This record gives sequence, structure tokens and C-alpha cells, in this order.
Amino acid sequence: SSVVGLHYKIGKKIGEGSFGVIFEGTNIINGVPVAIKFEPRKTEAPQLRDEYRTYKHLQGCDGIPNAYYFGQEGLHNILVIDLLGPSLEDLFDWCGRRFSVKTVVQVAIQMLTLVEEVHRHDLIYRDIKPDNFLIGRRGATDENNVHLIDFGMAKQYRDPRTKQHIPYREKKSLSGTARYMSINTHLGREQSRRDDLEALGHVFFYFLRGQLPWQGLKAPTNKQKYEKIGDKKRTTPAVTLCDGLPQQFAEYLDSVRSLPFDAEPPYEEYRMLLLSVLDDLGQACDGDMDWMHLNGGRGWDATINK
Ligand SMILES: c1ccc(-c2n[nH]cc2-c2ccnc3ccccc23)nc1
Ligand SMILES: [Cl-]
Ligand SMILES: [Cl-]
Repeated sequence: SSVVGLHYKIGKKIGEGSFGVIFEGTNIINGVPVAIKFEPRKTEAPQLRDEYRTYKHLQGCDGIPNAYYFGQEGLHNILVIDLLGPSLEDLFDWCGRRFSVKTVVQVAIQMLTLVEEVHRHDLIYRDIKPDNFLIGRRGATDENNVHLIDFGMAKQYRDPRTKQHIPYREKKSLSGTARYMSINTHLGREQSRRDDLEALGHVFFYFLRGQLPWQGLKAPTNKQKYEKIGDKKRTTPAVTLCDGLPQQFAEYLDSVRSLPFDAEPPYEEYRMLLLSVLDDLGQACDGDMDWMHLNGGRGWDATINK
């Protein structure tokens, strides 16, 4: 039927997830807009059900959408969650592939808070990239706030009751996105909370610079290319990444790269560190974001941008 999960009318296709595609849709009881992701039920790698459990585990966290429904529909499983807006990668593109210092600080502290909340619920995220952080919808209270989706790579890093941390191990697969992943991930080491925060540091520099110096590397195989990228990360000092930029961002990357494997990161310290950038620069943390000035002040538009 045109309606799935009893209550959700399917609309146009808005994206593609890992395995199936993503549609927008409407709750036919209240009109609330939703995103609906499909996954072939007889598929080699199952993740949608785990994503639902993660969303329910995270229910109530600011910036994490509600999950309303999971179930089997024909040959597929579906997951229905709140509908969101463009990703930070989309908006970065539309803004000319550079964000102002102010926008980067402001998104950075929201991203730190989001990852902190994931960590507080005993999970590491393991797939940090601008494409998985989405803003809200036009006209909504959370229109320009940062949200986090796609929990397919998330994993428990500690026991929920005892808080015993998982053991360090090596020889893990290079699952993740090479542009942003931590050095430890390149080396096949078990990921922990520090690796999510290091990937954030890479993303911050990407937004500030417009690129990272390990983009555009070539090699005959994906494995060798990931290795050259890891090699460049290991040999590029954070103050070199930070040339001409507020040095708080170098201090941040160096600090999170230094964290012990099982250590609890000082999240609020990091947020205060990046906030001091705005103090230095005589700026306010007032919510004004670069993408809000697109298209004459209208914001991003499906015709000119998307
Ligand atoms: C259920 C439904 C969607 C998703 C989802 N995965 N990746 C992006 C979205 C998404 C989530 C929310 N709004 C969006 C809007 C456009 C494109 C993707 C999304 N996950 C589970
Ligand atoms: Cl694993
Ligand atoms: Cl590249």
C-alpha cells in the first residue's frame, strides 16, 4: 500500500541509505513529517533493526530524532524517524566549501554535545562525517540546529551497568570514511571515545580550510590509498593544518589525539576551548550560521542549491 507501518504515507524519495533508499512521508494521524528508510530483509548485512534500538536507547537526547516505528513490510524492514533537513556537507557545498570561523565554532560545540550524549549512552559512533549531521526543517524550532543520524556503525564501548570499558585490540577492519577517520582507525586499532572526537577535529579543519591535505591522494587500491591518507595524517602537524586559523583548533586535535584509549574526554573543556575562539575574535555565539544567508537571506533552496 501507499501507507506503511499503519500510519505513515509514503512520499517522494529523498536519499539513499546504506542498502535501501529513504523516502519522506507523513503520519496520516497528525500530519507530522517523517523519514522512512528501507532495508531488504534478506540482505547480507543487517543494521536497520540495530539502528532502531539505538534510536530508542537515545530517545530524548536533543538533536537525535525520535524513532516512531520499525517493522516488516513485505520484503523489507522499515524504520520511520523524524524528517530532517540538509546535511552539513550539503550546506558546506552550497556555501562555497568554506565555513566562517564563527559557524565552525558554533557547529563544533553542537557536534561535541551530540557525540557526548552518544558516549553517555555507552556507544561510540565510529562513522563521523559532515554528511551524517543534518539541520532541521524550514520554519521548525530546530531549523538551524545540528542533528545526528545513521547509527549503523555504532557499537557499545563499555558495559552499561559496570561501565567496564571494552579491551584494546588491534587488527580491526578499516571500516569508516578515510577523509575523517582517526589515525588509530587507519592502524586497525579498536576505536574508543577519543576516535570519534579526533574525527570531529578533522571535520572542523575541513570546514575551516575547505579541504584537508590528504584529499586527492592516489594509489592503485583502496587499501593502499587509506594507508597513504593515514601516513599524511601522521606526518602533518596540527599547527600546520591550522595555518592562519585560530590555534584552539590545533590544540583541540592534539589533545584528542593524546587521549588514552579508555579515557573519558573532557567534553566541556573542549567546548570552552573552541568558544574562546569567539572571545578572541570579538564574536558572539548567537546562532547565526553561514547557510542562513544563502539566496538573499531566504536560506538554502531546492532550485538554486539542492
Ligand atoms: C530512518 C529514516 C532515515 C534515516 C536516514 N539515514 N541517513 C539519513 C537519514 C535521514 C533522516 C532524517 N531526515 C532525512 C532527510 C533527508 C535525507 C535523509 C534523512 N535513517 C533512518
Ligand atoms: Cl565491531
Ligand atoms: Cl580524496
